[PDB]
Amino acid sequence: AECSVDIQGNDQMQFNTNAITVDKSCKQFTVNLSHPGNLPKNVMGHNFVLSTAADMQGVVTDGMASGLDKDFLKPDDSRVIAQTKLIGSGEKDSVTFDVSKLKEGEHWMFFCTFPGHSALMKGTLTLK
Ligand SMILES: [Cu+]
Repeated sequence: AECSVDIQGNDQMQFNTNAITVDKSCKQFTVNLSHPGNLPKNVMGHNFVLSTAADMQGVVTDGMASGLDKDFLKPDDSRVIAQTKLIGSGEKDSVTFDVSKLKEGEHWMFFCTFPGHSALMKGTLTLK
């Protein structure tokens, strides 16, 4: 592939990767998220959520208060660069966003906002 990445989150509360790079040549970048586990999304749900390193704690916290039916995401949360839905076993979702949204010199994290998962399910995205 190119200007896309495949990410898996499993039954062990892990992303398969902790670091993503995006080609500064890309206008747009795609994240394809899957869940190769057997647990359902209300006990081991995963989403792919991207923000700067410094907004990460805020988005996680309010994502928790927004609740399962809202994908553990605050609706139209302005800190969120890109988000998928919350998925569980056997499910998938992709998200495409404008690379232009990565300003140069910022630092970005991706993570799951299912309560508790970010302690393990987090990783770095960087502009390549
Ligand atoms: Cu998760």
